[PDB]
Amino acid sequence: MRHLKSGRKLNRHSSHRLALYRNQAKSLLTHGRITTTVPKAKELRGFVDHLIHLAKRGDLHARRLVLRDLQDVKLVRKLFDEIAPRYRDRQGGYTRVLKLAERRRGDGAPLALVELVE
Amino acid sequence: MKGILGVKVGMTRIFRDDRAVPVTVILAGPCPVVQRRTPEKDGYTAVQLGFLPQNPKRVNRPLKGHFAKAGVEPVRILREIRDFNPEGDTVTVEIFKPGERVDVTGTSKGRGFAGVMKRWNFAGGPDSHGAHKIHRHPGSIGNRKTPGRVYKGKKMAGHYGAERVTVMNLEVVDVIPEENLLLVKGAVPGPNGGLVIVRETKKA
Amino acid sequence: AKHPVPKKKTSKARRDARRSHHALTPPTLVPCPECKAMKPPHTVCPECGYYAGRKVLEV
Amino acid sequence: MNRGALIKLVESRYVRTDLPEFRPGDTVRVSYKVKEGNRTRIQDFEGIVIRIRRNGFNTTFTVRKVSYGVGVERIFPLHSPLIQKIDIVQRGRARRAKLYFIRNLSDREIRRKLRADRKRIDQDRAAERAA
Amino acid sequence: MIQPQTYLEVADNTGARKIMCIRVLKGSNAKYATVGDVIVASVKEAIPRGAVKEGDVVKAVVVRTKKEIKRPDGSAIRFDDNAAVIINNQLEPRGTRVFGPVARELREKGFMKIVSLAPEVL
RNA sequence: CGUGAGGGAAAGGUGAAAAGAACCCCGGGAGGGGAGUGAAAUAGAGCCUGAAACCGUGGGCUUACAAGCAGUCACGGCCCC
RNA sequence: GAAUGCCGGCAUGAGUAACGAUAAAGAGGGUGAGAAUCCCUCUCGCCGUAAGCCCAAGGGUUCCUACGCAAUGGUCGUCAG
RNA sequence: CGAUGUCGGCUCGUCGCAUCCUGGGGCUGAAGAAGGUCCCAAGGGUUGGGCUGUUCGCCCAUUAAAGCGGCACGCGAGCUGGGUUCAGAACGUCGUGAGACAGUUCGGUCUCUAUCCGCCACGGGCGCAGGAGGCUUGAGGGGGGCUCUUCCUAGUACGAGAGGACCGGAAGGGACGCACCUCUGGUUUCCCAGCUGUCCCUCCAGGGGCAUAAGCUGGGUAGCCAUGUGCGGAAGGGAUAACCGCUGAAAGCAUCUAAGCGGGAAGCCCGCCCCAAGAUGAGGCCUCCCACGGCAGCCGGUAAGGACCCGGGAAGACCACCCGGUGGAUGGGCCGGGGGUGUAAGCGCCGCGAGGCGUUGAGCCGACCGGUCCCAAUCGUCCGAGGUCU
Ligand SMILES: [Mg+2]
Ligand SMILES: [Mg+2]
Ligand SMILES: [Mg+2]
Ligand SMILES: [Mg+2]
Ligand SMILES: [Mg+2]
Ligand SMILES: [Mg+2]
Ligand SMILES: [Mg+2]
Ligand SMILES: [Mg+2]
Ligand SMILES: [Mg+2]
Ligand SMILES: [Mg+2]
Ligand SMILES: [Mg+2]
Ligand SMILES: [Mg+2]
Ligand SMILES: [Mg+2]
Ligand SMILES: [Mg+2]
Ligand SMILES: [Mg+2]
Ligand SMILES: [Mg+2]
Ligand SMILES: [Mg+2]
Ligand SMILES: [Mg+2]
Ligand SMILES: [Mg+2]
Ligand SMILES: [Mg+2]
Ligand SMILES: [Mg+2]
Ligand SMILES: [Mg+2]
Ligand SMILES: [Mg+2]
Ligand SMILES: [Mg+2]
Ligand SMILES: [Mg+2]
Ligand SMILES: [Mg+2]
Ligand SMILES: [Mg+2]
Ligand SMILES: [Mg+2]
Ligand SMILES: [Mg+2]
Ligand SMILES: [Mg+2]
Ligand SMILES: [Mg+2]
Ligand SMILES: [Mg+2]
Ligand SMILES: [Mg+2]
Ligand SMILES: [Mg+2]
Ligand SMILES: [Mg+2]
Ligand SMILES: [Mg+2]
Ligand SMILES: [Mg+2]
Ligand SMILES: [Mg+2]
Ligand SMILES: [Mg+2]
Ligand SMILES: [Mg+2]
Ligand SMILES: [Mg+2]
Ligand SMILES: [Mg+2]
Ligand SMILES: [Mg+2]
Ligand SMILES: [Mg+2]
Ligand SMILES: [Mg+2]
Ligand SMILES: [Mg+2]
Ligand SMILES: [Mg+2]
Ligand SMILES: [Mg+2]
Ligand SMILES: [Mg+2]
Ligand SMILES: [Mg+2]
Ligand SMILES: [Mg+2]
Ligand SMILES: [Mg+2]
Ligand SMILES: [Mg+2]
Ligand SMILES: [Mg+2]
Ligand SMILES: [Mg+2]
Ligand SMILES: [Mg+2]
Ligand SMILES: [Mg+2]
Ligand SMILES: [Mg+2]
Ligand SMILES: [Mg+2]
Ligand SMILES: [Mg+2]
Ligand SMILES: [Mg+2]
Ligand SMILES: [Mg+2]
Ligand SMILES: [Mg+2]
Ligand SMILES: [Mg+2]
Ligand SMILES: [Mg+2]
Ligand SMILES: [Mg+2]
Ligand SMILES: [Mg+2]
Ligand SMILES: [Mg+2]
Ligand SMILES: [Mg+2]
Ligand SMILES: [Mg+2]
Ligand SMILES: [Mg+2]
Ligand SMILES: [Mg+2]
Ligand SMILES: [Mg+2]
Ligand SMILES: [Mg+2]
Ligand SMILES: [Mg+2]
Ligand SMILES: [Mg+2]
Ligand SMILES: [Mg+2]
Ligand SMILES: [Mg+2]
Ligand SMILES: [Mg+2]
Ligand SMILES: [Mg+2]
Ligand SMILES: [Mg+2]
Ligand SMILES: [Mg+2]
Ligand SMILES: [Mg+2]
Ligand SMILES: [Mg+2]
Ligand SMILES: [Mg+2]
Ligand SMILES: [Mg+2]
Ligand SMILES: [Mg+2]
Ligand SMILES: [Mg+2]
Ligand SMILES: [Mg+2]
Ligand SMILES: [Mg+2]
Ligand SMILES: [Mg+2]
Ligand SMILES: [Mg+2]
Ligand SMILES: [Mg+2]
Ligand SMILES: [Mg+2]
Ligand SMILES: [Mg+2]
Ligand SMILES: [Mg+2]
Ligand SMILES: [Mg+2]
Ligand SMILES: [Mg+2]
Ligand SMILES: [Mg+2]
Ligand SMILES: [Mg+2]
Ligand SMILES: [Mg+2]
Ligand SMILES: [Mg+2]
Ligand SMILES: [Mg+2]
Ligand SMILES: [Mg+2]
Ligand SMILES: [Mg+2]
Ligand SMILES: [Mg+2]
Ligand SMILES: [Mg+2]
Ligand SMILES: [Mg+2]
Ligand SMILES: [Mg+2]
Ligand SMILES: [Mg+2]
Ligand SMILES: [Mg+2]
Ligand SMILES: [Mg+2]
Ligand SMILES: [Mg+2]
Ligand SMILES: [Mg+2]
Ligand SMILES: [Mg+2]
Ligand SMILES: [Mg+2]
Ligand SMILES: [Mg+2]
Ligand SMILES: [Mg+2]
Ligand SMILES: [Mg+2]
Ligand SMILES: [Mg+2]
Ligand SMILES: [Mg+2]
Ligand SMILES: [Mg+2]
Ligand SMILES: [Mg+2]
Ligand SMILES: [Mg+2]
Ligand SMILES: [Mg+2]
Ligand SMILES: [Mg+2]
Ligand SMILES: [Mg+2]
Ligand SMILES: [Mg+2]
Ligand SMILES: [Mg+2]
Ligand SMILES: [Mg+2]
Ligand SMILES: [Mg+2]
Ligand SMILES: [Mg+2]
Ligand SMILES: [Mg+2]
Ligand SMILES: [Mg+2]
Ligand SMILES: [Mg+2]
Ligand SMILES: [Mg+2]
Ligand SMILES: [Mg+2]
Ligand SMILES: [Mg+2]
Ligand SMILES: [Mg+2]
Ligand SMILES: [Mg+2]
Ligand SMILES: [Mg+2]
Ligand SMILES: [Mg+2]
Ligand SMILES: [Mg+2]
Ligand SMILES: [Mg+2]
Ligand SMILES: [Mg+2]
Ligand SMILES: [Mg+2]
Ligand SMILES: [Mg+2]
Ligand SMILES: [Mg+2]
Ligand SMILES: [Mg+2]
Ligand SMILES: [Mg+2]
Ligand SMILES: [Mg+2]
Ligand SMILES: [Mg+2]
Ligand SMILES: [Mg+2]
Ligand SMILES: [Mg+2]
Ligand SMILES: [Mg+2]
Ligand SMILES: [Mg+2]
Ligand SMILES: [Mg+2]
Ligand SMILES: [Mg+2]
Ligand SMILES: [Mg+2]
Ligand SMILES: [Mg+2]
Ligand SMILES: [Mg+2]
Ligand SMILES: [Mg+2]
Ligand SMILES: [Mg+2]
Ligand SMILES: [Mg+2]
Ligand SMILES: [Mg+2]
Ligand SMILES: [Mg+2]
Ligand SMILES: [Mg+2]
Ligand SMILES: [Mg+2]
Ligand SMILES: [Mg+2]
Ligand SMILES: [Mg+2]
Ligand SMILES: [Mg+2]
Ligand SMILES: [Mg+2]
Ligand SMILES: [Mg+2]
Ligand SMILES: [Mg+2]
Ligand SMILES: [Mg+2]
Ligand SMILES: [Mg+2]
Ligand SMILES: [Mg+2]
Ligand SMILES: [Mg+2]
Ligand SMILES: [Mg+2]
Ligand SMILES: [Mg+2]
Ligand SMILES: [Mg+2]
Ligand SMILES: [Mg+2]
Ligand SMILES: [Mg+2]
Ligand SMILES: [Mg+2]
Ligand SMILES: [Mg+2]
Ligand SMILES: [Mg+2]
Ligand SMILES: [Mg+2]
Ligand SMILES: [Mg+2]
Ligand SMILES: [Mg+2]
Ligand SMILES: [Mg+2]
Ligand SMILES: [Mg+2]
Ligand SMILES: [Mg+2]
Ligand SMILES: [Mg+2]
Ligand SMILES: [Mg+2]
Ligand SMILES: [Mg+2]
Ligand SMILES: [Mg+2]
Ligand SMILES: [Mg+2]
Ligand SMILES: [Mg+2]
Ligand SMILES: [Mg+2]
Ligand SMILES: [Mg+2]
Ligand SMILES: [Mg+2]
Ligand SMILES: [Mg+2]
Ligand SMILES: [Mg+2]
Ligand SMILES: [Mg+2]
Ligand SMILES: [Mg+2]
Ligand SMILES: [Mg+2]
Ligand SMILES: [Mg+2]
Ligand SMILES: [Mg+2]
Ligand SMILES: [Mg+2]
Ligand SMILES: [Mg+2]
Ligand SMILES: [Mg+2]
Ligand SMILES: [Mg+2]
Ligand SMILES: [Mg+2]
Ligand SMILES: [Mg+2]
Ligand SMILES: [Mg+2]
Ligand SMILES: [Mg+2]
Ligand SMILES: [Mg+2]
Ligand SMILES: [Mg+2]
Ligand SMILES: [Mg+2]
Ligand SMILES: [Mg+2]
Ligand SMILES: [Mg+2]
Ligand SMILES: [Mg+2]
Ligand SMILES: [Mg+2]
Ligand SMILES: [Mg+2]
Ligand SMILES: [Mg+2]
Ligand SMILES: [Mg+2]
Ligand SMILES: [Mg+2]
Ligand SMILES: [Mg+2]
Ligand SMILES: [Mg+2]
Ligand SMILES: [Zn+2]
Repeated sequence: MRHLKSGRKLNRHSSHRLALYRNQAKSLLTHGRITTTVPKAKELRGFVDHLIHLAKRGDLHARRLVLRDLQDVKLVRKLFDEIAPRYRDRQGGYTRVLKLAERRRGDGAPLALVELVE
Repeated sequence: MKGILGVKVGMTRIFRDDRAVPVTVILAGPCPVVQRRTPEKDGYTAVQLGFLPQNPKRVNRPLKGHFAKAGVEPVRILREIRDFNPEGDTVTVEIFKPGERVDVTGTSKGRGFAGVMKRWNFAGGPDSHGAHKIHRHPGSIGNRKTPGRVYKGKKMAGHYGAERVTVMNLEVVDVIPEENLLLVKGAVPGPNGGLVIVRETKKA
Repeated sequence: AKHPVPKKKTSKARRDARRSHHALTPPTLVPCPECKAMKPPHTVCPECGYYAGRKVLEV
Repeated sequence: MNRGALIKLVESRYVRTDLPEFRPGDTVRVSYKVKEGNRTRIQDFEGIVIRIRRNGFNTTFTVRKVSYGVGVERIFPLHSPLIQKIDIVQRGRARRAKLYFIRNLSDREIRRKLRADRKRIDQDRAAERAA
Repeated sequence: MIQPQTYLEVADNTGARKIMCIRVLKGSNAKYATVGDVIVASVKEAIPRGAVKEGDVVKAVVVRTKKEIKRPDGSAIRFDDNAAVIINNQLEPRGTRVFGPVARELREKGFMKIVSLAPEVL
């Protein structure tokens, strides 16, 4: 039974799953767009939206919060100065997932793109 | 034999004569009768009740013709109450008064593939003293060459729940007509949001 | 346990009957409204990179 | 439909607003209606609230006291009609929501661990200045 | 929730200090005694020259439990110890005094003497 | 294979002649399709003949209310000569 | 036609168990017919009285570089003992 | 004997009835209460513990009762492995001896993968003469079936007295079952906080990793839960068992019987709950589509519908089931509420300082209850009647 339980496990223990999301966020926020597996990509949306939303608030507190996950001061500088302002009037939905047509060869895994919205 | 269709909304308790009484709240009415079953026509007596309004765009043509014949708006669910023939063209919680006893039927929570300990309260095995990988196992399922087979109905692991269950003789603690609310004392099968049927109890 | 083992060789009939559920179902495909190529629905067109009537991907 | 609002709606007839606000660590006197023989009476239970369990109408709190050498804990529904009144006899400052730990403490240690909450005591005194 | 093997404090002056439940006297197979239930127990510790001594098989009523007891008003009560008062077959206390508070459930179950002798009834 | 003494296999055949398939075509290659050699190429080198188990493609009859050492005797249906 | 016969071939079990330490991965870029698996970069994790370094046995070219991917590699492979 | 693993326990049952209890009876050396003895009866029930490998048995505390047997002395491809029954060692004993006894004593390898039948669950196919979407009848199955205490009747009948009813009527329990999560109580692997050591970011401050697959600690929502809550056993009707009668011959009397008719069990049939038309005997009702082209048959495009694909779900191993797919609140984000944590950072002030105070119930913040088209369920495709005969 999994009744009303939220969140994927992704066959990772607690600290790996966390490090997975942080790392993907760094990669997403750096390149603005990445390719991953559909389930990982779906899970990324919420994690990154929260960070972006926090960047929109703009205060010192938000920056330190965001920094807990992102760790990279220059990246967070980019989040606050460049990324966050393009979403000033957009209420949620800062990311988007679109499924790719072709599966990965080695393991048949279905892929998706995750990108920051315009 | 009155009955009504409903949704299980949630549980609380109320206070009645300095007693905390646990209740399940049910949103029961209002139910339009969209077909009557008669002895001449169907061989028995019952009323087909409708419940929860549906977006017409989701209702296909044969179902639509069924509703229209009743002069009735499209509805999400059709269910019959056996041996019931309300005078009106609409059944509401008003058919019940506080103090009446009711039977409630719902779909129990699903446990999916359930073990012998969860499904049947088997004792399982020891957790030490040498017990070897059988902590939750059924143990023996039979005898030997006689009868050399396993009984039909043997209690074994398998799907458990998400099945029809009726709980009987529940006290109607309150009914709040302006909200189509029924308060029944105690526990009713299934999740909040679940579809239930409330009927006058068959126990005397 | 005590190492269960098949009592009899499975016959050609029974072996092949077990496989009556093994045939693949073909991939489900729709035409891409832009370039008319067949592709799975709800995926980005791999041939022209369009989805939802716009360019998404360098292809 | 909004199932939460329906429930809140059923609960509304029984909700109480006359009881004073308190926190875990406060010392409280609960005047509780009680049945014996052949009568009913009001019996005061005074002690430290070690727990407030919130679920709206269904929140409950737990008060602990020592009675004739024995620890006693009472659990009360915050909206019970059997509570005549609650009196704040002291404001304590705790640094956590559940004070289970005081079960293992001497009276002296408890007195050290839960010192008077001067901020909220002053507040009480600032109010209670009636017009 | 008292069962066989459970030690109880004795909340009287019979001379017993600790008793060990060996049966809950409530039908053929009751699993647990709560407040107001009677047990049979062995006396495991006793002060010198008391009315009861170590080794005696006595009856007692449970007056306090560490497991909280639920009441119809939706409240509950719980004590720091499991305690009993030693009784005779008339449900009368074998001692002259009872110590510490006792649960009000005792009254309704017909242990009037004990309830009145108690310093507090909660 | 065994420290060692010692143990101890499997594995033959294109064609008369290499004439052992230039060149083109799909393919990364393998492999194949043409062309070509040959009396013969399911003699094409994983090569004489090429059984049987075993695997597959196509066709005829047949099969989802039935109890079986699987056949046999009878009759009827369908297909073929 | 049987010798739990001998040699060889091929079935069944079965697309099943398993793919060899629960130290752990993610993304971007490149190469290429083909990339989860090769190279590069960033991020993450693990060892650190070692899971690092040096020597002796033993092994015997496994070293370095170029060109390769049929087989070997428990998958893949453009990589490699 | 080219192997049918042998005691005891545990687990899981199921059956017999020569019945331990509960239900119904007759006789009694049956006043009552309690018994004795036999008859009917297998529906349900038949406790926990000390000893010992034990089965058994004795004992302790209870109980309505603490039944006896069968199922390879039921059950080791289900577990155990204490007994016994390989190799070691020792005692008693026997034997000159090597060794021996079942006599005793300590120790001593119990095999990941289920093919067929069977069993528990779940689908795929085809069928149920048109094709469909719903709603149903219940043939036939399964489940369940226990019982005690107190009180009133009434301290009455009965009895010298102790004691103490039938029948009828209340209330409360024990164990068991099904469901549930409001309360009580758990868990709650990252929801919050505190803490140590180290390394790091960026020196301070503030943080991050690691110490477990949570470093440790204090808490903890939803969910899943029992120790928690509701509810169940019935009632009622019918036919009976032993047994009791009515009327009544054969047999002028008598006889429950030969004709006929009453009464009469926790047991039998029904009634309750669950499954159920593959019930091929394939049932019924409501509604939807239509007489389509070419050649009881074939090809083709359709209709009503359905599937595929996608967003999901207290549904779930896959499958199925159920909801939703821009005509949209399905998930994700965001917003409000709930809920947990328990007063963030930064700044100011007090202190030499560790710290303290204020801003501040602050900050953080899974799942719960809702709102909101910001993000994503784009766009589509493929199936699918033309209704045999008397
Ligand atoms: Mg689990
Ligand atoms: Mg969800
Ligand atoms: Mg999940
Ligand atoms: Mg997570
Ligand atoms: Mg998932
Ligand atoms: Mg995991
Ligand atoms: Mg995995
Ligand atoms: Mg984990
Ligand atoms: Mg980690
Ligand atoms: Mg860790
Ligand atoms: Mg979130
Ligand atoms: Mg997509
Ligand atoms: Mg796809
Ligand atoms: Mg690959
Ligand atoms: Mg009320
Ligand atoms: Mg239902
Ligand atoms: Mg489930
Ligand atoms: Mg189990
Ligand atoms: Mg269980
Ligand atoms: Mg169960
Ligand atoms: Mg057990
Ligand atoms: Mg054990
Ligand atoms: Mg257990
Ligand atoms: Mg073992
Ligand atoms: Mg184990
Ligand atoms: Mg087992
Ligand atoms: Mg056996
Ligand atoms: Mg048999
Ligand atoms: Mg199911
Ligand atoms: Mg629910
Ligand atoms: Mg085993
Ligand atoms: Mg075994
Ligand atoms: Mg096995
Ligand atoms: Mg094993
Ligand atoms: Mg095996
Ligand atoms: Mg076999
Ligand atoms: Mg065959
Ligand atoms: Mg075949
Ligand atoms: Mg088969
Ligand atoms: Mg191109
Ligand atoms: Mg709610
Ligand atoms: Mg409302
Ligand atoms: Mg008092
Ligand atoms: Mg105190
Ligand atoms: Mg009052
Ligand atoms: Mg005491
Ligand atoms: Mg002594
Ligand atoms: Mg050798
Ligand atoms: Mg050699
Ligand atoms: Mg040799
Ligand atoms: Mg030759
Ligand atoms: Mg030659
Ligand atoms: Mg020749
Ligand atoms: Mg080429
Ligand atoms: Mg080419
Ligand atoms: Mg070639
Ligand atoms: Mg070719
Ligand atoms: Mg060629
Ligand atoms: Mg030629
Ligand atoms: Mg010739
Ligand atoms: Mg020839
Ligand atoms: Mg030939
Ligand atoms: Mg030839
Ligand atoms: Mg020749
Ligand atoms: Mg040949
Ligand atoms: Mg050949
Ligand atoms: Mg064929
Ligand atoms: Mg038949
Ligand atoms: Mg047939
Ligand atoms: Mg025949
Ligand atoms: Mg014939
Ligand atoms: Mg022969
Ligand atoms: Mg053999
Ligand atoms: Mg052999
Ligand atoms: Mg053999
Ligand atoms: Mg052989
Ligand atoms: Mg042979
Ligand atoms: Mg051989
Ligand atoms: Mg062989
Ligand atoms: Mg074969
Ligand atoms: Mg094979
Ligand atoms: Mg498979
Ligand atoms: Mg298998
Ligand atoms: Mg498997
Ligand atoms: Mg596997
Ligand atoms: Mg392994
Ligand atoms: Mg591994
Ligand atoms: Mg992994
Ligand atoms: Mg790459
Ligand atoms: Mg690349
Ligand atoms: Mg690769
Ligand atoms: Mg590759
Ligand atoms: Mg590299
Ligand atoms: Mg480390
Ligand atoms: Mg070191
Ligand atoms: Mg050398
Ligand atoms: Mg070597
Ligand atoms: Mg070198
Ligand atoms: Mg080399
Ligand atoms: Mg090298
Ligand atoms: Mg190279
Ligand atoms: Mg290779
Ligand atoms: Mg290769
Ligand atoms: Mg290769
Ligand atoms: Mg080569
Ligand atoms: Mg290999
Ligand atoms: Mg390989
Ligand atoms: Mg290998
Ligand atoms: Mg290459
Ligand atoms: Mg290599
Ligand atoms: Mg033998
Ligand atoms: Mg054999
Ligand atoms: Mg044999
Ligand atoms: Mg054998
Ligand atoms: Mg055998
Ligand atoms: Mg038995
Ligand atoms: Mg009998
Ligand atoms: Mg009896
Ligand atoms: Mg009797
Ligand atoms: Mg009598
Ligand atoms: Mg007498
Ligand atoms: Mg008798
Ligand atoms: Mg008799
Ligand atoms: Mg019986
Ligand atoms: Mg039986
Ligand atoms: Mg029995
Ligand atoms: Mg016993
Ligand atoms: Mg002992
Ligand atoms: Mg024992
Ligand atoms: Mg014994
Ligand atoms: Mg022992
Ligand atoms: Mg014995
Ligand atoms: Mg004896
Ligand atoms: Mg008794
Ligand atoms: Mg008796
Ligand atoms: Mg037996
Ligand atoms: Mg025997
Ligand atoms: Mg024997
Ligand atoms: Mg046996
Ligand atoms: Mg036995
Ligand atoms: Mg056995
Ligand atoms: Mg075994
Ligand atoms: Mg055994
Ligand atoms: Mg066996
Ligand atoms: Mg076996
Ligand atoms: Mg077995
Ligand atoms: Mg066997
Ligand atoms: Mg054992
Ligand atoms: Mg042994
Ligand atoms: Mg022994
Ligand atoms: Mg023995
Ligand atoms: Mg032995
Ligand atoms: Mg032995
Ligand atoms: Mg032996
Ligand atoms: Mg030995
Ligand atoms: Mg010895
Ligand atoms: Mg001797
Ligand atoms: Mg001897
Ligand atoms: Mg001898
Ligand atoms: Mg001698
Ligand atoms: Mg001698
Ligand atoms: Mg001998
Ligand atoms: Mg011996
Ligand atoms: Mg000895
Ligand atoms: Mg040892
Ligand atoms: Mg031995
Ligand atoms: Mg074992
Ligand atoms: Mg084996
Ligand atoms: Mg297997
Ligand atoms: Mg099988
Ligand atoms: Mg078989
Ligand atoms: Mg089916
Ligand atoms: Mg199907
Ligand atoms: Mg039936
Ligand atoms: Mg049947
Ligand atoms: Mg009386
Ligand atoms: Mg008299
Ligand atoms: Mg009575
Ligand atoms: Mg009862
Ligand atoms: Mg809750
Ligand atoms: Mg709870
Ligand atoms: Mg609660
Ligand atoms: Mg709680
Ligand atoms: Mg966190
Ligand atoms: Mg640190
Ligand atoms: Mg640095
Ligand atoms: Mg530093
Ligand atoms: Mg610092
Ligand atoms: Mg590190
Ligand atoms: Mg670690
Ligand atoms: Mg941590
Ligand atoms: Mg806790
Ligand atoms: Mg914790
Ligand atoms: Mg919780
Ligand atoms: Mg319970
Ligand atoms: Mg009950
Ligand atoms: Mg007579
Ligand atoms: Mg007569
Ligand atoms: Mg007669
Ligand atoms: Mg009669
Ligand atoms: Mg009769
Ligand atoms: Mg009569
Ligand atoms: Mg009758
Ligand atoms: Mg009964
Ligand atoms: Mg049904
Ligand atoms: Mg049908
Ligand atoms: Mg049906
Ligand atoms: Mg039949
Ligand atoms: Mg039908
Ligand atoms: Mg019908
Ligand atoms: Mg359509
Ligand atoms: Mg799903
Ligand atoms: Mg449906
Ligand atoms: Mg749909
Ligand atoms: Mg659509
Ligand atoms: Mg649309
Ligand atoms: Mg939504
Ligand atoms: Mg939403
Ligand atoms: Mg929220
Ligand atoms: Mg809030
Ligand atoms: Mg709050
Ligand atoms: Mg502060
Ligand atoms: Mg602050
Ligand atoms: Mg200063
Ligand atoms: Mg200050
Ligand atoms: Mg909030
Ligand atoms: Mg809107
Ligand atoms: Mg949108
Ligand atoms: Mg399309
Ligand atoms: Zn395209």
